[PDB]
Amino acid sequence: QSVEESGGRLVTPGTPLTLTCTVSGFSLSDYAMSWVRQAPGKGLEWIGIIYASGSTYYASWAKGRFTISKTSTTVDLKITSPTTEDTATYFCARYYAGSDIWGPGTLVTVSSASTKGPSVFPLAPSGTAALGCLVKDYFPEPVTVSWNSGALTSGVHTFPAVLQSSGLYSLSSVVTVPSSSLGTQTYICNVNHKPSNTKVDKKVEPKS
Amino acid sequence: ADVVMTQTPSSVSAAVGGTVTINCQASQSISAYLAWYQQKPGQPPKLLIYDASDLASGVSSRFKGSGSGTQFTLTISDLECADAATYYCQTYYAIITYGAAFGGGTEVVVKRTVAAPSVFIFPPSDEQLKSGTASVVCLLNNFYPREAKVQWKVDNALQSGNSQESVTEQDSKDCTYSLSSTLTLSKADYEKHKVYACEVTHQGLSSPVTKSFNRGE
Repeated sequence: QSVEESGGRLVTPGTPLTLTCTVSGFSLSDYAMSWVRQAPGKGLEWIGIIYASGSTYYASWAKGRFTISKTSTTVDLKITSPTTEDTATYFCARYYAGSDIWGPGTLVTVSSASTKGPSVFPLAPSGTAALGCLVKDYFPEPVTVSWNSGALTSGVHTFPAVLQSSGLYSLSSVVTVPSSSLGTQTYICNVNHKPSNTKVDKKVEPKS
Repeated sequence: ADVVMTQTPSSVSAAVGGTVTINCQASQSISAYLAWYQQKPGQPPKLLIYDASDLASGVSSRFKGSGSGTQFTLTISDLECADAATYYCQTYYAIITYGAAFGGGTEVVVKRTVAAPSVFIFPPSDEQLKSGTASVVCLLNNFYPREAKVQWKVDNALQSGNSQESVTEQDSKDCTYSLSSTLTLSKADYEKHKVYACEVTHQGLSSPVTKSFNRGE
């Protein structure tokens, strides 16, 4: 039994947006489902629930601002007239005794700003050495970073994004490795910014 | 009106092996219809406890729920670095009448011995300089506690207003933090100065550590 949210994207204020929760391994004729959201850095907020028999109930602030509906195997959340209060990760969750099955979430960004893909720059290494990638000037969130296609995980730190005063995000990802490996191993950061279709592999090496 | 769950404190701490206590107060009686969740950074919430005191399958009995009516507690014993997370309660009493609000959350901070950061400085890449901007990065790796002081100097002049810090959450194995401080200058300004220096002060360092480079060397 699992669920997965989709449809989170950048939208301009006032543009209705529908998110979808796909369910698997249980029936919506047997279980109620809720939608929950979480603004960056903030808490969980219960939006509403749709019971097996179809009745919907909303938090007091959600009434008239969201519509929950369902098909035989999906649950939708329509955000009637998005504002920046609606920039958040949205989750669907199965109700049984509390909410037991949750999806990974889908991210909604409400803004008039345009999508922009990042530039990726090396943080070049100077018995433990550090190296990294600077992922600069992108919009909206999110970006993911891996190292050596996921083969390098020990010692990796990918920092939370910062919103710069320009309105664009930045982050770095770093890793510490043995200094003796700089001459012999290859270190590549794999950067993905799905909103702009950007996927970059950057080899990071000592500067000559 | 919707039930309100008042969750306190906003953060709670104990050493590895210790115990913390997290409280929720419901605005009216919700009987035993209360759940507790753990949320690690980047992940969805995970159900720990339902019906106030029943463990979700697979969850460690280190997590104990108690209470009824209007007062509930989550007690986490034998604390581990992997317990560093935010925890939430939620009502599910009579949702059709009262909603299913979450409490505001409580962070858990897992305490450990002092660990000094390793410090590294990175000059801007030549590629970035083509943009007309230079980013200089100072990395503080794997330190505890969180408090750390980063000083930037350019040709021995103290800088402020042109840097931003980012910090990771506590590592799930070693309880440490890592931190980046990024100084942003125009290329034009970067090329007017020679010495770029990051000086770090931290409880684990007997005196401050400075990492520096000379532009062009």
